[PDB]
Amino acid sequence: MQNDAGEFVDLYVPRKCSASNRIIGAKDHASIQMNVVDVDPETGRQTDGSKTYAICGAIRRMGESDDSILRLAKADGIVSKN
Amino acid sequence: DILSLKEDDITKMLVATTHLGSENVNFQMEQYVYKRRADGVNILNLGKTWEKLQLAARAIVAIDNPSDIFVISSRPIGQRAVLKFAKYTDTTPIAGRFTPGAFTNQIQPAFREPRLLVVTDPNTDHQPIMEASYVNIPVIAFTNTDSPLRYIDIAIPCNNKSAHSIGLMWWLLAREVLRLRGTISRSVEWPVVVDLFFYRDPEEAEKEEAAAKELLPP
Amino acid sequence: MPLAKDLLHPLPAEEKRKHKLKRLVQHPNSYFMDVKCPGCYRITTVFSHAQGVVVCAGCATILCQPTGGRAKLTEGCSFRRKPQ
Amino acid sequence: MGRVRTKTVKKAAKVIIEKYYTRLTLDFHTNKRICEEVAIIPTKPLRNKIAGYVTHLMGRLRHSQVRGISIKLQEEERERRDNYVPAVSALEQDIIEVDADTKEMLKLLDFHNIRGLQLT
Amino acid sequence: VRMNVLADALKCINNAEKRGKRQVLLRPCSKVIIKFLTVMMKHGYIGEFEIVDDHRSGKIVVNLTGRLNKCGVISPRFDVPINDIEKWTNNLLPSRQFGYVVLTTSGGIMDHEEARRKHLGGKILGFFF
Amino acid sequence: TKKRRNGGRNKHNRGHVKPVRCTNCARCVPKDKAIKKFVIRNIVEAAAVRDITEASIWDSYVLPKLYAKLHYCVSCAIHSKVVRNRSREARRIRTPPLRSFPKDMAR
Amino acid sequence: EDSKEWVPVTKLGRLVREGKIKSLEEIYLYSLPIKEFEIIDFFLGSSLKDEVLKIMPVQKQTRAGQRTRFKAFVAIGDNNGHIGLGVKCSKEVATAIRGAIILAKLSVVPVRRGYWGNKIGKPHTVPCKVTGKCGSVSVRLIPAPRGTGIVSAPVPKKLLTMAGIEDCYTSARGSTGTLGNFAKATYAAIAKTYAYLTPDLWKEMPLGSTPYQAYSDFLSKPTPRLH
RNA sequence: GCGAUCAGAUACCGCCCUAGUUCUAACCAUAAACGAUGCCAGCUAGCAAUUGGGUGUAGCUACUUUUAUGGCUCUCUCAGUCGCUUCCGGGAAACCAAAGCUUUUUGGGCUCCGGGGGAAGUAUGGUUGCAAAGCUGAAACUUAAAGGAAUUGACGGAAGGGCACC
Repeated sequence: MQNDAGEFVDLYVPRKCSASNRIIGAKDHASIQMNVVDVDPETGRQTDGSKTYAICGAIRRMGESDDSILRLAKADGIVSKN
Repeated sequence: DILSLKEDDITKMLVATTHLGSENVNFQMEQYVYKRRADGVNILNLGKTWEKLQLAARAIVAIDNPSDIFVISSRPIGQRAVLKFAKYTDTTPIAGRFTPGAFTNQIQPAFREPRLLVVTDPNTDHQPIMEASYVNIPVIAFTNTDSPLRYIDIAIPCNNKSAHSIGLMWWLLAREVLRLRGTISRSVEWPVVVDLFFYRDPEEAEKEEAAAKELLPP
Repeated sequence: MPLAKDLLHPLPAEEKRKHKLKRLVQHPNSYFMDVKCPGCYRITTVFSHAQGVVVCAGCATILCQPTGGRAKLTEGCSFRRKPQ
Repeated sequence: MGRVRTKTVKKAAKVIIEKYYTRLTLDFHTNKRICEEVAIIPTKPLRNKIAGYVTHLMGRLRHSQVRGISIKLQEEERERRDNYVPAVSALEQDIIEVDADTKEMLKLLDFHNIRGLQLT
Repeated sequence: VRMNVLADALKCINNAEKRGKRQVLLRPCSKVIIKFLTVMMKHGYIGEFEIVDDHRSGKIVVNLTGRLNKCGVISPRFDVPINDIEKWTNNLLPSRQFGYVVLTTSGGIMDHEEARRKHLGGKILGFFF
Repeated sequence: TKKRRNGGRNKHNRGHVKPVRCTNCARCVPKDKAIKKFVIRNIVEAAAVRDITEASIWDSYVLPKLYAKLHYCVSCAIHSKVVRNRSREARRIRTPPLRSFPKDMAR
Repeated sequence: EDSKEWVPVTKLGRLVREGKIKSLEEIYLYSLPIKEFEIIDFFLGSSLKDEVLKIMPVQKQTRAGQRTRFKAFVAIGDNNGHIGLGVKCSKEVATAIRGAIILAKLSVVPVRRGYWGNKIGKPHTVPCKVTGKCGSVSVRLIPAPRGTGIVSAPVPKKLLTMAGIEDCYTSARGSTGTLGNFAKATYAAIAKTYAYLTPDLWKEMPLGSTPYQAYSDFLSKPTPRLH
């Protein structure tokens, strides 16, 4: 949100939905982020590095939010034949 | 790689009658149902149930304080299971009558700040889900095909008609969480046998002396 | 999902369930058959939603009597569910 | 004859039980003497009533855990109490019982043969 | 029946994006609609559109990014004599920077930005922001 | 304001239905708008059943019953307390509720 | 102007005093539900100016009947990018105003400033035409060229100066005597400026790890720290 | 016209009963002619009813040696009228799956009607009518409110519980 001599003013750039490309609007407290943890290839042995997805209240209240995770996760490809 | 389905585990699911689904499908859960049986029962994709248990179980962790993950059941069939979730993984308990506002009251002594909820039945547990969405709290739930998936990120379709399904699925999350940053390590099964998470029952109750002295007779 | 497409490649099972006009390209469930009445070598291609009270080549035998969805092909008649 | 004891009596009785449960018996006379020492109750008929409602609450606590007054030894007892049922058996042969449609699913999903009968 | 077909499709698009739904079935898709829809593509407002050959009048499936607040259609197509271009852009467009007003101009169905470069005014089809 | 979504009673797609004359006022009300209650009673009423059965020859008998389906105007019904002034919430609520069973039908 | 050694019910509250957050902007990004007035008091709330718009009385019958009750209508704002507004019901004038300030701080909403198209001298205004409705009154924001300084009605002028929106035209609808609804409609208008998907916002990012998760270990533990 | 009731009853109430109800050949054109909601098209939500048709019924029953046929359920789908609960929008709310998409002073097409309350559906003229009336339909002048909503109280010869030898 740049001004005259290319410094970035206003105050913030919102977290956009990984499924709807929609703005998390700051008092939309009906909003989930899910952090699914990555696994150290072979089996279990969980090591950090979340694959993290943001989903708006609008998806959640249409009762579809579970399903958005399924497509996102398969896109990252831990889940197969969803 | 062995994180795939596990044949040994799928037999337990089969015995625990997880595949049963509420007759009336509801549009938002049509993806979770493979086939309909004759005599109005839905077959729930057992293969999807596993992968959804695993995603949910992964979701619990990288919330670094595992204690500030609040495990929830009004249903009596999950009460014993929700309590025992707390025993293995730190996960602090909300059993039965959730006192509303447990999330939205600073003044209440039931002032909980979860970074995750795991919930048994969203139809009877509507209140902590409504309350969750006032406080940006992630909600994972156990789901009938007749689930209001409203305010649920990730659904695990159990059968929730009760019996062994609520128990076995609840254990499976806790099991998976203990393989994954719990230090059980190298995902070879369980010395702790799955019937711990079940409601003890019968309401009115047989008073049977624990310490397995097989009741002969007077 | 409420972002839940893929109607360009519309999934097999669902399309089947709907209706004859509710397809992306609305295509007839109105097929073709060939009717053999065994006293006659003659095949005449008659429809299951018939549109004719169909007399075979010379013989006014019958063949089919219409009911307002699918015409009932009557009694001892054998048919190939194919454009010959 | 009539009555259940007012909030000042009952509230006092709930608060003391939470903290003091260990050192509160089914016996009234000791419950009377603990209440005056631990708590500044100005008058004797009120003190006896508070202490007496504690006696009542304690009597029901003994007769299987009483709601709302968890000392949290009670929760710790549940951990101990946890009884396992053994043998937890899939019964006869496997037990096999297939609902036919789930057998079609089983073979597809699993190379694991696992005995099925299309079963009465 | 459907006197202006244009508006019926673009309303469908609005209603769809109000669910959040990435796809719509449009009926009975005109040339004016095809040209309306190609104009959308250029500014990235919608994803890919596909016109199926029914031997009837053509239906369209829309793929939607969701970048679009709302899309409105002007009927009656008010004669713009070049200096009402300025008035029409101010009223219904949210900003002077952004949002295209859509015309039927002599040389094609074009945005007011494109129309100004060519200096060809027109009759007004639409508004997209 | 339309308090009632049904207007009076359930007229959707008919609007005008032949009226039946109310057994209490003899009025006129269309058949959708009657409060109707099914009067099921024995002819021999309560105490007398002991007395008649002994007096009457027959091995047991098993009493004939009276049926009279009475039709009420709204005005009639509420005076005789058939329908008691419900709910802005509870007018909407259908349900019933008896508890016991054996339906009232006195005077 | 506290004094208050604030003690943190919320984990969010902990972050504030430990200086691990330092910009309510982070709270807005991750959409964290500010239950504590306390949080707001530290970050901002030092140079938040509180204005009491309306003191207008209301009446209610304690049974047989007559009693009276107080309304206070409050707006709070930086001049830089913040407005929160709260209306409360109480027994007294003092309690009404204090409580209305308190409610007002919790609600604090970020304000989107854009440009004519000339990105010179820091975004003075609001970027687009953003409209919000509360009970039939809809105050409608139109972006107006510099030195128009703020064109509205006397109470919305205050509300928009609390934000620090330099220049706007506004049109407001309805029963123009019903003041409270006019204030509430503007609150919705200013709040919705983020709700427009403008073409600047179109490309997501990698977004954010949440301070809730990241600093988590510190926010569940131990002190009640001095100094 | 009668009997009670009631100051009055002229009424409710009780009796006798006229025109009228009915039918036929004509009028009239109006009603809460109401679902207070114009019509035609598309689109935007679950469930179970509900009317009708159709696709499958290796479902039950009816029968001929079983069938073939028929009805209902079960499954699936249109088009109908609605309901329930939620809006995923609107609204001032009550409510409304339409009273939604009514924009951010806009959205398919088209009609009709309202633009303070009364005077007044009257006057006036024209029209239609046998007539009664009906349509079209002012103003003078009057007046700061008027209407709808929900809220809480108060009040009932509206409804259910309790509580006390005032």
